[PDB]
Amino acid sequence: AKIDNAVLPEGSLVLVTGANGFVASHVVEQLLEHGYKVRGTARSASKLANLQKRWDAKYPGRFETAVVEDMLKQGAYDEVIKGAAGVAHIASVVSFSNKYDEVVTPAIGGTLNALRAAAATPSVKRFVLTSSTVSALIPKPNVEGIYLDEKSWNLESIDKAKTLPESDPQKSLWVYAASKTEAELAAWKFMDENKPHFTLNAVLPNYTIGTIFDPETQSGSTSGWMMSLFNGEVSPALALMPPQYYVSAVDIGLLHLGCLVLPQIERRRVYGTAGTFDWNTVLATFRKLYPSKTFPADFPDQGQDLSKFDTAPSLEILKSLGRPGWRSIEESIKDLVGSETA
Repeated sequence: AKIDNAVLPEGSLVLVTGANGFVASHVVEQLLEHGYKVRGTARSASKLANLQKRWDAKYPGRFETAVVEDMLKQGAYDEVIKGAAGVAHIASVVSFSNKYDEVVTPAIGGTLNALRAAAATPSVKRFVLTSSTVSALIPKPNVEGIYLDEKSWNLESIDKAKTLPESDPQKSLWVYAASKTEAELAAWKFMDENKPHFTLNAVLPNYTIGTIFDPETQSGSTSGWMMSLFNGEVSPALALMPPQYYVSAVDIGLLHLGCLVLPQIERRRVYGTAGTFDWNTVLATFRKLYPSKTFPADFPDQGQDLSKFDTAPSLEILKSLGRPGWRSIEESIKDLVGSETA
């Protein structure tokens, strides 16, 4: 069909863990759009009601809500993974509670739990793990000589996370970074040690910008934070986020799709890094999209991201799916906040 030589047959069922999440909902949307059936998990059926409603109207009988309230529980995926040909693990831990052992352990645990379920389920042929650019690094404004490729690991986050004082403005970020880094490493180690019968790929998005399908419960996401600024809310938590790379929610969905069905994509770490930005380029875009609206004035210069990412597999995927190149930051932000029109 739309995708020639897709490793997963048309109409195949794909299990998407944590389908009510912001990023996950776009992965789900792209899969459904491409004719694949999806069974999305959430800690409760109610957390997926609004999205279920949306998908029932748009893709009649293609999406199914599945409940998994304890992603760490042994055998938690025994029933939901049944009949799945593909798996996109996007479910995340439940906290910003600093204790390294309390944040990192569950992260690794949830990842391996889903990986073992897939290894035990013969129907599963492809597995895509939603990681993050923090598994490679924490952004470093104005620093030259940074090039991230598939062999780049945020090794410094491990120590930084367990040594930095709680007074450090970024300790919370470092703990999160360590959790993502350790989890992805554990995922690749499991592939290397158990040699399961499925292909693994990982998508590493940076700052995802796009339409918030369900604002009711998705306002804490990256786009949720951006929408907050659009509404005039300025907070230290926001300014604490440095200049880095954005990526369209649409492209992130496409990248996951590619990792799930493209034959030429195997054992890759796919960077979701379209271009750089800072809060001032974001405000500039807001002003252009809504010329009559009042917005906060520019933030003090926060520097710029001078790093570069090896997006080879990413671009390969986008081209193969017929959506070459990254969607621009202006169109991405327009997806999120719309524009002054009538």
